[PDB]
Amino acid sequence: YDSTPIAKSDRIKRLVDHLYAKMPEIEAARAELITESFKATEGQPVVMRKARAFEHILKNLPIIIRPEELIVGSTTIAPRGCQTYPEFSYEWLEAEFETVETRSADPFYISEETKKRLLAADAYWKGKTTSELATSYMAPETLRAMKHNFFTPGNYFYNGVGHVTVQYETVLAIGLNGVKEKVRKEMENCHFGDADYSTKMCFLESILISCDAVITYANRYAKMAEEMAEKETDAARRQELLTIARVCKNVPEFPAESFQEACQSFWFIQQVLQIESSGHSISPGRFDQYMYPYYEKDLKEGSLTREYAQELIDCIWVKLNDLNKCRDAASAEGFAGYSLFQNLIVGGQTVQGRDATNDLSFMCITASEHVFLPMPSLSIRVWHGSSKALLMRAAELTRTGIGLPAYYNDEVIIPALVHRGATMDEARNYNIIGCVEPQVPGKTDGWHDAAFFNMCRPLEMVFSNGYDNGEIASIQTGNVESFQSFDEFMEAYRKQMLYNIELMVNADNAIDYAHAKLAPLPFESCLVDDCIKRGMSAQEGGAIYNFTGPQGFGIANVADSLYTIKKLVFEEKRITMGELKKALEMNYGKGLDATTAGDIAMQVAKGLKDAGQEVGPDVIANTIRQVLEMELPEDVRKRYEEIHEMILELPKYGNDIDEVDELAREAAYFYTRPLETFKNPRGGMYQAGLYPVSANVPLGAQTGATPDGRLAHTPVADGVGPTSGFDISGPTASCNSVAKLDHAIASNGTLFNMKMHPTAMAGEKGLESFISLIRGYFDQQGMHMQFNVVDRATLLDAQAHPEKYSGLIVRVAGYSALFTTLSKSLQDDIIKRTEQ
Amino acid sequence: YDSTPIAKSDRIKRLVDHLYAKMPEIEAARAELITESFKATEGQPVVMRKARAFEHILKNLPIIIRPEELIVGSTTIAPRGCQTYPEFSYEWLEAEFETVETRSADPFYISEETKKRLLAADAYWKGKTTSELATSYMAPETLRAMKHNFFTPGNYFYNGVGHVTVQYETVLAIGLNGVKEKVRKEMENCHFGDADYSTKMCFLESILISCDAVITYANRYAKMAEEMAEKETDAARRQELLTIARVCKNVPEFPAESFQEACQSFWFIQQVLQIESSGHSISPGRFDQYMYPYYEKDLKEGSLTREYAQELIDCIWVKLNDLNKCRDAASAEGFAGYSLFQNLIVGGQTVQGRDATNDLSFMCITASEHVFLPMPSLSIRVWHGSSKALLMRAAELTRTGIGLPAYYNDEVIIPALVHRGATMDEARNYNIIGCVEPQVPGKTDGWHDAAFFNMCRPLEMVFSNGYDNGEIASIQTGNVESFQSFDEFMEAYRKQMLYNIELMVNADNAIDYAHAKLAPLPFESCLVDDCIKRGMSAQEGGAIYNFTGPQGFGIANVADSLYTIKKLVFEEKRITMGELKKALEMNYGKGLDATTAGDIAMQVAKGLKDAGQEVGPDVIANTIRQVLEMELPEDVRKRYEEIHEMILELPKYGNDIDEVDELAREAAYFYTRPLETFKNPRGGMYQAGLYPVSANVPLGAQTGATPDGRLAHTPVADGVGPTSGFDISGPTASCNSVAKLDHAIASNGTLFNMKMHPTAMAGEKGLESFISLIRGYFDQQGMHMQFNVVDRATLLDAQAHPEKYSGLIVRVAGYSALFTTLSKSLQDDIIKRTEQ
Repeated sequence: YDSTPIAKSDRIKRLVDHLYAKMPEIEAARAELITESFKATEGQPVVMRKARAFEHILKNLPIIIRPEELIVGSTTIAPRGCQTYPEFSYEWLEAEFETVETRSADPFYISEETKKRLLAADAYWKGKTTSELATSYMAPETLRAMKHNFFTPGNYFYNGVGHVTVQYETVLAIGLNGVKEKVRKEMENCHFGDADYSTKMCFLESILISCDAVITYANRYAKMAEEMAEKETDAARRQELLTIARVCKNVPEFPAESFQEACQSFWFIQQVLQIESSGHSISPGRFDQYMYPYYEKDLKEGSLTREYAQELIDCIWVKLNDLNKCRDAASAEGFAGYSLFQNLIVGGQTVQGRDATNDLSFMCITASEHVFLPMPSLSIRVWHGSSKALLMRAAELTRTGIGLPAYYNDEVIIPALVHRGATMDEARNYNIIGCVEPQVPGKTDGWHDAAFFNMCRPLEMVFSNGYDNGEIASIQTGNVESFQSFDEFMEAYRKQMLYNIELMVNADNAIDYAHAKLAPLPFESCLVDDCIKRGMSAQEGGAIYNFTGPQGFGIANVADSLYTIKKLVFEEKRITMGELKKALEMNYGKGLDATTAGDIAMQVAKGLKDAGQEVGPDVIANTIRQVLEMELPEDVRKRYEEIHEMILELPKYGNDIDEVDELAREAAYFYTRPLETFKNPRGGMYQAGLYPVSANVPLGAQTGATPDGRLAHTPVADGVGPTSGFDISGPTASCNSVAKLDHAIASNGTLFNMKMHPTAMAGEKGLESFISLIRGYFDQQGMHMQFNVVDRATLLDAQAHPEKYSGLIVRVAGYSALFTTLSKSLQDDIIKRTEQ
Repeated sequence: YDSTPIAKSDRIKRLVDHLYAKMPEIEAARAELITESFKATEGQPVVMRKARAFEHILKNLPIIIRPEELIVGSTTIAPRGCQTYPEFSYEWLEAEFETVETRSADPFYISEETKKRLLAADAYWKGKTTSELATSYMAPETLRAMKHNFFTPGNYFYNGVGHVTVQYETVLAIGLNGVKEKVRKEMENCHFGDADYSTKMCFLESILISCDAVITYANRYAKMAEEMAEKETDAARRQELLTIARVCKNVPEFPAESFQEACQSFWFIQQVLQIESSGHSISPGRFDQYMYPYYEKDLKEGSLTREYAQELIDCIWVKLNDLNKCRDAASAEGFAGYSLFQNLIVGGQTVQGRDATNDLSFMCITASEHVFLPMPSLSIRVWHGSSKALLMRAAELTRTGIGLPAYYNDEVIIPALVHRGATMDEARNYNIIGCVEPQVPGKTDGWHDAAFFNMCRPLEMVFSNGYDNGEIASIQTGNVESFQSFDEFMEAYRKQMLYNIELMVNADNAIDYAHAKLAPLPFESCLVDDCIKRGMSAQEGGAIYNFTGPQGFGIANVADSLYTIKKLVFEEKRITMGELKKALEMNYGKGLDATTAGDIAMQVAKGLKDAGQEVGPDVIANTIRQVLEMELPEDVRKRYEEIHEMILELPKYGNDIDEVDELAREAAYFYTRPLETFKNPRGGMYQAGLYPVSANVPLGAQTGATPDGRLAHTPVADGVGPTSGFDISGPTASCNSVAKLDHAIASNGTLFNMKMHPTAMAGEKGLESFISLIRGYFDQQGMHMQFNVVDRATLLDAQAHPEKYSGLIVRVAGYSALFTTLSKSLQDDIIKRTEQ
C-alpha cells in the first residue's frame, strides 16, 4: 500500500456547503406513496404488500441530481431532509407540526402543504402501525416500568429496525440480477404441495419485485442524467452526467465493472435500504475490504487514478451526510446531532489471519479529513498485527478533533463473537454496527440498539422500596433502613435490576412480534443469509444469527453509589441510612428543581383526585411555587452539605482503586449476566451492551440524586468510563479501572469515551504515546476507545459564538456531530467530561 | 338398560311445525356486530380482536325464546334462519340478493332492509376476508386446475372450518368457570421474559374473554325467561320459564347439576360455536356417553323421569334443526338440504373395551323417531360386542326410511386411527365428524371436508393429453392413441392424478394459512387439547392431532372406465382408442347439451379474440344453435350406439367380479396413497376420504362422457359404492366388491350408500338379515354403510305432488334431508340409485 494522502478536489467543499445551505426538511412523498400502494393491495399477504409498496415508492419518489454530484441518489429534494414512515408511527409527528421547526434537538422545517399532505396520508395508518400492535403486546407491568422511566424501547417502537451490515459484496460481485437468479434457483426447490409453499414462495416473489424496483430506481437516475446532459452547457460536467447515465444503467443490476460503478452500486444499496425502512445504523462495514478488488482492477488497467478514486470516495462521504431521519422530540434527545450511525470500518484481519490494510484503508481516513462531516462513523479494527502506518494515520485523524476513527479491539471482539456462536472465520470478518456493536456481516439480525436501560433507577427503588412519587413502581425489596448489611442492600439492588430487566425483555419482544407480523422487509432480507433458503424475512427468523441488544446506563454512578453506601453507612457508620435517603430526596440541600416541583404537584393532585376531592389549581400552583422556593432549616442544610462533601472526597471508580472498581465489575454483572439468558422471538439470545448514544443526558434527567454525589436530574455517565471530574489520576489509571469490568460478556459492545487536551497528541511522540494508551487498555481486554481532542476554551467559545464554529465537530458517544447542532444540555455534558 | 321406547310429548310436533312455518331467512345482525367490534379494535392482535368481536356479538345479538321451548338458544329471530359471516366471504351473497329467495338449491328469504344493512356492514370487510388472502396464496397452476374443475376447495374458502367434536364433557364437568381456571393456571407458567409471552398470553386472555361472553349470553336468556314468566298467564308454562331462568344462571358457567342443566349447557356450546364461526360439521359426538352420568344421577335421586328426559332430548333434536347456513348457489348444490352435518353417535366401546350401550343410547334413537327431522345425523358404532338390542333398535329406525342411523365399523376405524397416530385408548373413544369422518374427540383439528376432488377429470385428461376445450388444463401425458398397452394408459392416469392432487394440496394449504392468520378461534380452541398449554389456537397448530381431509369422487366410474379400456381397446381390440375418444366427445351419439354448446361457444369466441378479430354475437349464436341441433351421419351415429351397447354389457364394479374390482382397488390407491404423504401448515398429515355429500351431482355436471358408459354431465357415483343400475347381482355381491377397496388408508372415512326396498326390512327376520348384511361387509373390513328404505313409487309421487310429502325424509350421503327441499337433479340422482 501507498499511505501518502491523496489531494482533495475543489468539488468537495461545494458539495458540502450545498448540503447545509438550508434547514433539514420533512417531505410527504413517501407517506403518500406507501399509502397509495397499501390501499391497492388490501387482502394480499403482508410481505407482498411491502414489496409492492417498496416498488411503488421507488417508481414514483421524486429524484434529483445535486450540483456537481458524481455519485447520485437522493431520498429527499431538500438536502439532509427526510421522508416519513407512518407504517411504524406518525401521531408523534402530527403532534409536533407547529414546534418541530424550532425544537431544541434536531429541528426540521415542515411546510404548511407538507402538513396537509401528511394528515391525509397518515389517516390510513391509524390502527395499522407496528407501534400500536407492539403496545397491545406489552404487559401492564411493562407499561408501568416505562412510565417510571426504568428503560425506553423507543428506538424500534417509533421507527424501523436496521442495525445491520448487509451483503454489499454480493451486490457488487453478482448484481441484483445475480440475487434474482439465486432466488429463482431456490424457487426450484419448492413444490406446490410443500407445507410452506404458499409463504416461502410469496416471500421469494417479493424479493424479485423488490430487486426489480431498485433496478428501476437506478435507471430513473440514468434517464435524468441523460436529460440533464442534453441541456448542460459546461462541456466537462456534461461528460460527467453522461458517465453517470452509463453507470446507473449497469449498477446495481449487474456486477460492477469499474471503481465508479462499485461506488455507485454501493451507494444505491446504502440509500434504498433506508427508503425501505427507517431503521438506522445501516452500516457499510468493511468498505476497504469489499471495495478493494474493484479499485485494484481499475488501477492496474490504468483506467483509474488515485486522485479520481479519492474524489469518488469523498463524494460518498458527502452523500452519507445527505440522508437524515426525524425522531420525536423526546427520542431525538437520545440520538442528537442528526446521525444515522452509519458505521464504516477499516483494517483488521483477513479470514486467513493476516493484516487487512490496503490502499483504501488509508483513503477512507483521508476522506473523513477531506469532507470533515459527522458521517460516516469511521472506525478502525486494532489487532496485534495492525499496520503501524495505518494506526499512526488514524491517530493523525483523531488529533484533528473530529473524534474519528473509533478504535475496536479484535482480540476481545473476535472471541466474544465466537462465544455467542460465530465461527472463527466469521468472527474474523466482523465489523461494527452503529456505535460500538460488533456483528458478523451479511448473516445477522442483531437488534443492536433495542433499548436504553437506566441502571440507576433500580438503585433508587432500593431506597424507596419500589415506590416512585407515592405509587408502586417496582417490586418491594424491603424498607431500606431495615437492611442489616451491605450484602443485603446489594441483594435488594440485584433483585430490582432483575425484575426490571425482564420487563425490558417483554417490551422488546413485543416490538419484535410487531415487526415480524406487520413489517417484514424483502429487500434487506435478500441480502442477509439465510433468508432466501429459509423462505422468511430477517424480521421473522431468516437470519443465521439473531440477537437483541439493549444498553445499560450508569455503571460509574452505580459503582460509586454502592461504594458510598458500603463505606459511609455500613462500615464506618458516619452516615445513617435514613440520613442518606433523606439527603438524596432533598438533593443534598442544593435546591429542588422544576422536575421535582412537577412530580410533587402531580402527586398532590392525584391524592386529591383519589380521595374524590376537587383539584384546585390554586392548591397545585402553591405546591409548585413552594417546592421551588423551599428552604431547609439551617442545621439540616448544613448536615446535607457535609454529607455531600464527605461523599465527594471518597475514592472513585476510574482511579485504579480495587475496592471501588470491584463493585463496578459486580454491578455490571447484575445487568450483563441476566440478559444473556433471555431469548427473542427470532430464535436468538439477548446480549447486553454498555453504551449511551446521547441518551445519558435525558436518562439522567429522569434520575434523582445518587449516593455517588451526583445531583438530581443531571446526566448519568456515558458508557463504561468514569464519572466526569471523578477520574483524577490520569488516563492510564482510568483505563486500568475500566478494564476491570467484564467487557466480553457485554457482547453487544461497550463504549469508553476519553477527552484529551490537544497537547497530548502533539508531534510524532504524541501520536505514539496515544497509540500506547489504547494498547495498554486493549491488553487488559478493554473492547473499545474513542477520543475528543479539544481544549475547554474552544467549546465554551463555540457556545458563546456559534457563528465562528459552524464546522466544529465533537465526539458524542459512538458517533461524531456538529457541536453547534447540539442542545445546550448535551453541549454542557460534553464540556464537563474530564480532560486528560 | 331399559330399551322400551319412551312416550312422545305433544309439545314436540308443535315445536317442529313452528320451525317450518316460514322460509329460512338471512339476518344482518351478526355482520353488523362483528364490523362494529373490528372497527373498535384496529391495531390489536388478531386473536384479541376475534375474542372481542365474539364478546360483542354475544352481548348484543337479538335473542328469542320460541313458544314452548324447554331448551333455549336461537341464533336468528327467524326459525331455521342464518346470520352471515363476512370475515370469510360476502361478495357471493351480495351477488345473489335478488335470486337467493327463489334459487333451486337451499333458497333463503332476504328482506330489502337486510340487503341494505349487509351492504353497509360488508363494505368494511373488503380486503380483509380469509377468502381473499387464501386466493393470493394459491399458485397460478392451482387456480387453473380449479377453473377446469379438477377439484373445489370451496368449503373452507367461503366460510369457517368447523368439523370438530369439542370437549362437551369438560364444560359439563367443570363449567366455563373451570375452563377459565385452567387458563389462569397456565398463565402462571408464563414469565414476562419468555420468548412467546406476548402471543401466548394474548391467546390465553382471549379465551377468558370468550368464556365470559358465553356466560353473558346464557344469562341474557335467564333474564329473558324471567321477564316472560312475569307476563305468562298459563301457570304451567310460567313454571317452565322460571326453570329455564334458574338453569341458564348456572350453565354453562358452572358444572351441570341436573339432566336439564346438562342438556342446556350442551346446547349453548353447540350453538355458540356456530356463532363464533360458520364452520359446519360441529358434531356432538358420543352424546350418549358424556350425557349419561348427568342422566343417571338425576334418575337415581328421583328428581327426573324417563318421560321428561326423553322430552328434553327431543327438544334438543328440534333445536339442532333450528340452526342453518346459507352457502353460495354453486356451493349449495354440493351441500344441499340445509344440513349442518351435526353428527351424533351412540354405542360402541368404552375405553376399557366393553360395550358402551346405555339408556341414552336407545333414547337418542327414539328422539330421531319422535322428531323425525334431518338433524342430528344420528350414527351408531358397531363392534363385535355390540348390544343386539341396540342394533335391532337401530334397524327399526332405518326401516322407517329416515336414513338413520348411519353404521360405522369400530374394527376398521379404531386401527386406522391408531395407524395415523392415536393411542388405542383415544381411538376407542372415537366418534364421527360430519358425514363419515372419524376423529379422536376433543384433541383434533381434522379439516375433515377440505375439498372435493373429481377423479374422473384426470381420466378425461388422459384422452385429451391435458387439454380442456382447446387450452392446456393439465400436464401432457401423451397422445392417447400412441399408448401401446393398458399399463401405459394406467401410468398416464396415475400421473394426471398425482399432478392435480398436489395442486389440491396447494389450495387447501393456502386456505389453511388464511385461517391461521386472520381467523383464530379462541372459544373453539379452548375446548380442544392442547391449545391452552401450547398457547395457540387450533387454527395455528394447537391441537394434538392435525389433519387435512379431501374427498375423492367417482371410484366406480373410474374402475369401470379403466375396465372398458383394458378389455375392449387393448385386449379384445373391438374398439380403437380413436373411436372411443371420439365417441366420448360425441356423447355416444346421444346428443350434445347446453353445457357442451356453451363450452364450444366460448372456445370459438376465444379463438376469434386471440386472433385479434371481432367476436360477432351472430357467429357465436350460430355456434350454439349448431351444437344443440347437430346431427351425426347415420353410419357414425350407428357405430357410437353399438360402442355404447357393448360397453353397457361388460361386467361392472359391484358384482363381485375380481378383474373389474381389482382396478377399482388400484385406481383408489392412485388417490389415497399419494395423499397420505402430504403435510399441512398445522404440522399434520393429509388423509384421503371417499364420500360425496351431494356434490357428485354438480361434479358429474362438469364431467364429459366416460368409458364406463355414463353419459356427459350426468352425476358421478356417490361414495365408494357401485354405479346405479350397474350392480345387478344383489347386495351381498355388491358388498363383496366394495370391500376389495383399501378403506383403512382412506382414514378420513369412506361412504357406502345402499337402497333397500321396504320389503327387505319387514318383520324381525327382515331386521335380522339387514344386520347380517352389514356385518358381512364389516367382516371384510368395510368401514361404513347407510340405507334408504323406500319404494320408487313413493319418490316419484313426491316429485309430482310435493304437498303430500312435506315430511318425507331421504338419505342423501352421510346425512338425511327433506326430499321436497331437494332440487330435481338431486332428487333424480337419489331415485335412480339401485334398489336392492
